[PDB]
Amino acid sequence: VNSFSGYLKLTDNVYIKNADIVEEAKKVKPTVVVNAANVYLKHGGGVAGALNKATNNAMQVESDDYIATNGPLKVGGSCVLSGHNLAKHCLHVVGPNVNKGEDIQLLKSAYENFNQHEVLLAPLLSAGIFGADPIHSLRVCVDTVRTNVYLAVFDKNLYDKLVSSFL
Ligand SMILES: O=S1(=O)CCC[C@@H](Nc2ncnc3[nH]ccc23)C1
Repeated sequence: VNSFSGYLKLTDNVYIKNADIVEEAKKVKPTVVVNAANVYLKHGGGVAGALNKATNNAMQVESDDYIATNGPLKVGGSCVLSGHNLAKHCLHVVGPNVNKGEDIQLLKSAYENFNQHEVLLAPLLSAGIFGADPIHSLRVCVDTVRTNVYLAVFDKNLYDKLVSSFL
């Protein structure tokens, strides 16, 4: 039993809710919140901008030190950093950005990072400003993640469509 509430169960291991991931993180304090990161960990907008703002920019400060030491992530890759006031840990995962021309097949590689964590609160990778089709992102998620994932979808209209079209 865990503290996630109000989610629709899609499969054995994938759950979905119309929620603001920032508000959900602050209420649940999950072990892991996933950030929709870019390779530079520049958390300017979308989910990343919102998570970073909720940490009062502490996420960005930590991220800048990470990059200065380690260099950029790979598209499809991830790193574990602090969750600050939102979670124990933040798993920064880089899905492909269609608006940069990145290969969509890398979306499966991006979701494979979730399998290193038993339970996660997450957004749909490569959705929103990353330009992929969220219905496709949900399909890849369900077909790739085997650990327990709680998906937060900010837009109610999109949430209803994802549910209504889910096979
Ligand atoms: O274009 S996006 O930002 C790309 C990443 C996922 C979507 N965003 C969110 N999803 C869930 N909670 C959120 N709180 C603030 C933004 C947000 C759309």
